[PDB]
Amino acid sequence: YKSITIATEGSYAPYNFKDAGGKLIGFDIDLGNDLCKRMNIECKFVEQAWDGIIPSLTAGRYDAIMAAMGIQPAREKVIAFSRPYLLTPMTFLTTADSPLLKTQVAIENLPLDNITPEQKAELDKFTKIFEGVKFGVQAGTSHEAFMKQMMPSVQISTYDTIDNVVMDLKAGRIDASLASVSFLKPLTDKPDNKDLKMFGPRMTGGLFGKGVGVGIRKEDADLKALFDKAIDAAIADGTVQKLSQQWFGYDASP
Ligand SMILES: C[C@@H](N[C@@H](CCCN)C(=O)O)C(=O)O
Repeated sequence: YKSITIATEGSYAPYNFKDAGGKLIGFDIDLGNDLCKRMNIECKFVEQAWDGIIPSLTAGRYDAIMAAMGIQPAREKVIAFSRPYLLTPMTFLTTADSPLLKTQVAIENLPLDNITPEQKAELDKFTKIFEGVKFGVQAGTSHEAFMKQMMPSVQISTYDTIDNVVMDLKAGRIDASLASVSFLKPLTDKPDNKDLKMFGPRMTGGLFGKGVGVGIRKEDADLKALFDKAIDAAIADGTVQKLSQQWFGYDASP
C-alpha cells in the first residue's frame, strides 16, 4: 500500500462530522490520520451515507471504514474488522422531564452475550415500559438492530441520520432513543442539551459485539494486519486515550 481511501459518515459527532468550512473532522478523522502515519500510508477521507457504507466497501469504492462502526457479528459475516479502537456500552436517551427517568435500573451494566433469567427479566421490564412510548432510531444501525431483535413489540420510527433522531426527540415527536455512551455523553454534556438525559442499563455484547473497529474487506488480510499493529501502538502510547478525551470528554480507549 502507498495510499488508501477511508469512508466516514460525516454526520455522527464527535466521531465524524463537518466543521464550519465543510471539512471532515472528529475522533475517526484524527485517529485515521494517526494510524496511517504509523502504517506509512497516504490517507484520504471520503463522505459516505450510512445505508451504502458496507456495500460500497465490498464493491471497492474505498479501502476502509472509520465511522463509529460497532464490531457486530451480523457485519462480521460481510466484512472484516480491525481489533477495537474504542470500547463503549449502549444506553437509552430521553428528555430531562420524562417520566421514564423515574424507572428503577436493577442491572447497571448489562452484558448480552449470555442472557440469564435475571438479565431477561430486566430487558422485559424495559420492553413493557417502552411499549407505551414512541421510539426513534437511526436506520441500519446497531440501535435499530437492538430494537428489532430485543424489543420487537416497541413502536419504532427510523431516521436517515442521528441528528434528525435528536431533533425529533427535542421537538417531542419521539419519547426516547438509544445510542452508545460515547455518542450520548458528549451530546448530553453540551449546555445546549441540559433538557436531554441518558438512562437505563448500560449494555454490552450480544448483537452489539465488542468495540468500534475499522471495517475492511475480508480478502485484505495484509491491510487488517497493518491497522491492527498501528492500533496496538496508538493505544500503548496513549494516543487513543488523548483523542478520546479531546473528542468525547472522557477515556473510552481499549
Ligand atoms: C458506536 C456507535 N455505533 C453505531 C454507529 C451509527 C453511526 N451511523 C453502529 O455501529 O451502528 C453508537 O452506537 O453510538
